[PDB]
Amino acid sequence: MTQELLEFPGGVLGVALNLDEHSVGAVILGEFEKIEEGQQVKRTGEVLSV
Amino acid sequence: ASRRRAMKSATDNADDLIKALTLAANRERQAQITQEISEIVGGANAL
Amino acid sequence: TMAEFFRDEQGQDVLLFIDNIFRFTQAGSEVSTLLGRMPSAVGYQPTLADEMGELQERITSTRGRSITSMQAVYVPADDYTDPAPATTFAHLDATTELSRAVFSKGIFPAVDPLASSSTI
Amino acid sequence: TAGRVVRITGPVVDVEFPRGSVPELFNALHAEITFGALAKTLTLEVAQHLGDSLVRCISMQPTDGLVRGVEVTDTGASISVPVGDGVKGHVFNALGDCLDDPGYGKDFEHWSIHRKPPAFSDLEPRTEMLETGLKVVDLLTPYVRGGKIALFGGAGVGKTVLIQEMINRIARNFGGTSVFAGVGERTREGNDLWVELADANVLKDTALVFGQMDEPPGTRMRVALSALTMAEFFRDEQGQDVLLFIDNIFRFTQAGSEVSTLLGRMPSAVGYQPTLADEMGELQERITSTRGRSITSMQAVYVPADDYTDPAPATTFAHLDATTELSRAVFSKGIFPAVDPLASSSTILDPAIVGDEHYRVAQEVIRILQRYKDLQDIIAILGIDELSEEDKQLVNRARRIERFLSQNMMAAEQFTGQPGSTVPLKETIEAFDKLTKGEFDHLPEQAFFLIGGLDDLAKKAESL
Amino acid sequence: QVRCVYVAIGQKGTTIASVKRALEEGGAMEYTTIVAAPASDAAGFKWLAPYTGSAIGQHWMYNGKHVLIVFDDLSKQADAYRAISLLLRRPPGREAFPG
Amino acid sequence: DGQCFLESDLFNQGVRPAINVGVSVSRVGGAAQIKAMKEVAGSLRLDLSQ
Amino acid sequence: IEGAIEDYVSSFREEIGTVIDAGDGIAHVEGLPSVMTQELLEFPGGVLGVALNLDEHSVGAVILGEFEKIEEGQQVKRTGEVLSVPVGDAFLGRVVNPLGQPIDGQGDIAAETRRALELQAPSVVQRQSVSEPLQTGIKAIDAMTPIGRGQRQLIIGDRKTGKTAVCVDTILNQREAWLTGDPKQQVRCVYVAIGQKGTTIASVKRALEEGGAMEYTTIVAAPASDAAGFKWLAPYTGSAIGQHWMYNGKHVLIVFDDLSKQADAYRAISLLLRRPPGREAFPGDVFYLHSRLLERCAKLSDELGGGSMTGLPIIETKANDISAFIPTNVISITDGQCFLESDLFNQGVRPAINVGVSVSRVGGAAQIKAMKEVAGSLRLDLSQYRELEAFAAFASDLDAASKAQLDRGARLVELLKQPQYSPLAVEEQVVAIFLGTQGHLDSVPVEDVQRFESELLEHVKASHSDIFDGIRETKKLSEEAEEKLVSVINEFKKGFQASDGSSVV
Amino acid sequence: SKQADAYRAISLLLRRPPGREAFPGDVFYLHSRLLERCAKLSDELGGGSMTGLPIIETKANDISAFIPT
Ligand SMILES: Nc1ncnc2c1ncn2[C@@H]1O[C@H](COP(=O)(O)OP(=O)(O)OP(=O)(O)O)[C@@H](O)[C@H]1O
Ligand SMILES: Nc1ncnc2c1ncn2[C@@H]1O[C@H](COP(=O)(O)OP(=O)(O)OP(=O)(O)O)[C@@H](O)[C@H]1O
Ligand SMILES: [Mg+2]
Ligand SMILES: [Mg+2]
Repeated sequence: MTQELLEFPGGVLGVALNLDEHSVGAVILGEFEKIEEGQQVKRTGEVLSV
Repeated sequence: ASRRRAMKSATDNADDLIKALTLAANRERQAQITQEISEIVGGANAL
Repeated sequence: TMAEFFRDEQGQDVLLFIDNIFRFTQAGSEVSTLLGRMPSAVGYQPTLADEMGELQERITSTRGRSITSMQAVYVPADDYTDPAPATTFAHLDATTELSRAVFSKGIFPAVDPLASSSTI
Repeated sequence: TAGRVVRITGPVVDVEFPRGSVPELFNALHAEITFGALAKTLTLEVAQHLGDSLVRCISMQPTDGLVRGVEVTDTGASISVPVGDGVKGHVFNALGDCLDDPGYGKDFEHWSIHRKPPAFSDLEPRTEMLETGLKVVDLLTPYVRGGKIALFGGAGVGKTVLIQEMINRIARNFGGTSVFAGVGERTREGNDLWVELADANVLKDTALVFGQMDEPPGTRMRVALSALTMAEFFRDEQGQDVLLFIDNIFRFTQAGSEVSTLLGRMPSAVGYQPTLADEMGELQERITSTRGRSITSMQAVYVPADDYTDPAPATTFAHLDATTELSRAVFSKGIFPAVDPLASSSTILDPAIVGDEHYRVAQEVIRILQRYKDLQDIIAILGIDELSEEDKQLVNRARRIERFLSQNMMAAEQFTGQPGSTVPLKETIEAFDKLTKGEFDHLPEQAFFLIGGLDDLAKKAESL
Repeated sequence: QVRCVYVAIGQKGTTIASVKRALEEGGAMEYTTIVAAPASDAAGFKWLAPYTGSAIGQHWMYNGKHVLIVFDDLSKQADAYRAISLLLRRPPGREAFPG
Repeated sequence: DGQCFLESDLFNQGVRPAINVGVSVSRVGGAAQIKAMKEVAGSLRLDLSQ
Repeated sequence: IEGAIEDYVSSFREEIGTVIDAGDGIAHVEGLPSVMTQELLEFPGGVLGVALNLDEHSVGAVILGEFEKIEEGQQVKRTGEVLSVPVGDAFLGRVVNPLGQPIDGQGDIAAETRRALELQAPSVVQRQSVSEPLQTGIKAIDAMTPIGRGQRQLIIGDRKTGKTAVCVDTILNQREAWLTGDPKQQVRCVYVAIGQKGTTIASVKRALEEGGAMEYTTIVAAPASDAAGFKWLAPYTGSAIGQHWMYNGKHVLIVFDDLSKQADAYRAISLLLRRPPGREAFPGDVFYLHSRLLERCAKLSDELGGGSMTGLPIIETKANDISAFIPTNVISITDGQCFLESDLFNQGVRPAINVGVSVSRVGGAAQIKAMKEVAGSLRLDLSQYRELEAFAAFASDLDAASKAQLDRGARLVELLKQPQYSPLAVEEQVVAIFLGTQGHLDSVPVEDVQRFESELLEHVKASHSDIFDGIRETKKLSEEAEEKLVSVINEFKKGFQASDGSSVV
Repeated sequence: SKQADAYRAISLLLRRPPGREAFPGDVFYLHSRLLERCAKLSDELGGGSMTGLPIIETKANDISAFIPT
């Protein structure tokens, strides 16, 4: 979903800004030196909330 | 007699301000136009 | 090329007259931008010095024959630091001026001695 | 685990790896050059991924001599540097290899150069005032311990002389372990500094490491990180206060810009990196005095083309507390400590910290100088004749007081052939109060040019 | 009764500590809160903090209590957004800023 | 709805708040302040500017 | 399937490539499995190419010399040699193009090795202090801001001022040092001309021919009629030739005619490759380029041999504006500068040297002890004279208090003027400085002072020359020589006649 | 000026390379093709004539702009 929070294996959280045909762009919030190719991404089914 | 020389020196000193301001204005105009063209070409080529 | 042929075939000294130089650089910049290159240095072609030198290098005198030329250059926006006049003046020897006040005096040459000079 | 080189351009090198294993970010890689005349090994650092098991790396050495098909081996660790008690007293390169005595080391502790700043709960502000023999810095913008000092200025306006004078004063007055670094300095200056420190009998406790001009940008952007790592090691374990010196930080920024154009990222305003604030922030926040450790630093920063509008010093302006500025016009006037009194500002100056008299004196000096600057527009054409005497008195007072700020620091001993001077701040404030009273208008102006104290002032005035 | 919220963007931690000390001396720390986004953090927090502060204030505003909001810096957020947009390959605009 | 301009020249002149009354303005007007203040104080900005 | 790909990669009679692109002096060639960064590629037309880029399937290349000989379908053959220039001890007395081909036409040349154009540089531990004087024929520069061996000095000035005159004067002055056979006092000279008209090069070469000092001079020319490649490479070749004599124990002076033209050519080349621009279309590589070019010049340590190279860059600016990109960068990287402005030149004084801006960071070791002792406080006196002259229309304040100061300023201003093509030695110049400072010429009217000293000078050359030898040997001004010199001055000026025939008293 | 603006809009919409002030290179040529038609004729062809009075608008008393020059 647009602007939907996504979970990452290391415990960091991401946000999907724009949705392309076959790819999804995301921005990392916290520490981002532990991100590599081949990880697993899960959707939380919820929009950015505080 | 003392009065005359003051006006003479005043005009002589006033000319150089015109010269320096003209140089500064020309420099600023050139900088502005080159910045604008650089920005527009960079924007156009990115697509 | 025609003047060079005259000089190198007949041995006669020749004089060359050019009306303007600004239009030459203008046409150069236009043909540069139509080929889809990248502009630089206040909307000018990136290699103007190369063409200017290639044009001016065929004027010097050699082998006992001379090719003297005269040009009339136009300064834009009354700026003497513009790239085109700056590059043009690098190959200049003598400068001459004409005005109307000297003409109002009523003499033939109408040249101001206080505004002309030479490098020799 | 064997890699293959596929594409190279400039100092940036592409590489591919087998699908099974791909090293993480910031892992050193080793390559070799087989050419006979230019044989050399190269160390690479991971920058980013591109997919298809491709990696982009930045070369630590000039890339001339490389060829496709060269095997690449990894170490599975970040760049490491040696740390220990006996490090002080030797010169180092970017990689950490010694220069005076090759082969020395490889038995001390080894730490990486990628760390994190301390937590918020360990932060604490400090307000311990530090004084220096100079009168201009102490009267207007006093220095504070545990913070940061900035020396903004143009090109060729004598920053190095001031740095040398200040470090000499601190080294003579105070001890403790000291660390000197540098980016974008001339080798002649480095040799002169080495000779001077050898003469001064103080180089034993001063750590030295620096890059120079002729180096690929990687060393220029990593020597500072190595220096901070060594300084942090001296700060934490020993529990000792440390002096830190860094010269010409602006060059660092420039280096980054270059590699950005090589990586292919979209340019920003005035052809800079898309991100520059984050790097500056993570570099600056590494320096911070904890409760049990006091660190005092001093950064000299360059200004390009004498234009303050560039983001390079503008971004740095937000991470400083004590700032001094240099101007071209003041230098052209003739006074050598060409410090702008109007533009300079500090954060420690306050009636809560300092007595009321100093505050009042500073305020009055600022007011007089500002009024003179305002009148400068009118005076520049007609002169003093058009103005009234009620402003003539202020003009004369401003001229004399501004001329009084000149001084002859000892760092010019090799230029002016005269000894230095020292002035306690009590004498300074007393003399400035006397001058602001207006009694000293009788004496000629040229007496105050390059004077040490009020006694020397009177002696010079009466001797002429 | 007035409840206030302080938001800081792109400032040194020691400045935030000094502001906290001033508030503590003033004694207002009973009825105030601080949201901190130091410059050492990534671009996401700098871009996101003001919306969090606004939502926090809005929750009390709906309940009928008066709320005061103070933003420290706002150009830093624009710079962070520009950096994010340029990194995301979006086309630029005037003064390299997103449209 | 309103802005305040602060100049360094005024700050060094001697005005500690250093607000420029010539340009600073508030769109809401005198309705916000108490009635006694508007009775005692009124049209002072015009006097300062003139 | 991985093994097949590995064997395909490892499998790789002479390699041949084909041309696919052209235009504006850029080529794209592919098909060379064995690649090499910055290798010289021989095109079938006799022209040369340099590989500044490398891709997966093809490689780009810049071209040198004539570039219209490029057509698609041509075959190109690689050469394993890295870019280099032949270097030898027979190069002196010749004129060559950047690639080393003799262009003068005198004959053929032979070399011994081929040093690379890009190598390492001396470190901090391999250097030494500056303690050797580099004498110059111009007395103004040696009296105001001295120059020593191994120290880079900058010359910045507007057009039509005469920097090449100063360089030619220095080259001529080096002949006296060349005359003796001492290796320690030996000095070689390298001149590099960039983007210059052919007539100027011919004129300077003929001037040197009149000077007769080609036995130690090497000239490299990159005329403006050539392409961008020579205009970008020539200074590097000059630096390599200089460094070859660096690393053998010889003193070298190198002169660059211009550096703005090289920067402009590099900007054109960079913009032709679609790289994003920066300030005034200048990429971020300009500072790196100039730093790499200028950092190679430094005095070596004692153990290695103690060679030295002194560099003379020349920079021109428009409308005397120091605030600019390239001038600021170059003045930042180098140390010391000399300023030449059009105002004094137009007024009438030929050597146009300002006194309030030209400051050199050189130490006092450059000047001889005698020179330091005889001359002192000149710059401050000239600055205060330039401050006082602005009030020459108001004599009601001076009133016989600074009249002697104005007289001294006038005499000193008239003394420092120098003619054309007149190199000067240390002996007569220190004598002239002493005579000017001591104020003996206060009586002589300004309209003739010059000729007077010249006569005096040659008279001292006709009379006893023991004082010259004495102050040449001990490098100091002995007192008895001072009384002898003042006595000679008195005797000469008693019998000396002025322009109007009034004897000085 | 309006004609030049319309031509610039068409050229930009047709995806052609731009130049200084977002103007196509050939724009100058355009004017040379239009304003040069009018000229005096000789008596051989009848001696016709044509006179043109183009009008240009400038802003802020500025003459150094592209089209005015
Ligand atoms: N107090 C002083 N007395 C005499 N000369 C001085 C004084 N301060 C500076 N100078 C002169 O000014 C120059 C300063 O040189 P220095 O190497 O310090 O320059 P810098 O401005 O720090 O360098 P950069 O251009 O690399 O930033 C020298 O020529 C020095 O002699
Ligand atoms: N001592 C001197 N006496 C007389 N004329 C002099 C003297 N020194 C220089 N000149 C004059 O200066 C010029 C020599 O300099 P030159 O023509 O090479 O120009 P430049 O200032 O070096 O610049 P550029 O390379 O742009 O021509 C000649 O016009 C020469 O007459
Ligand atoms: Mg410096
Ligand atoms: Mg010349």
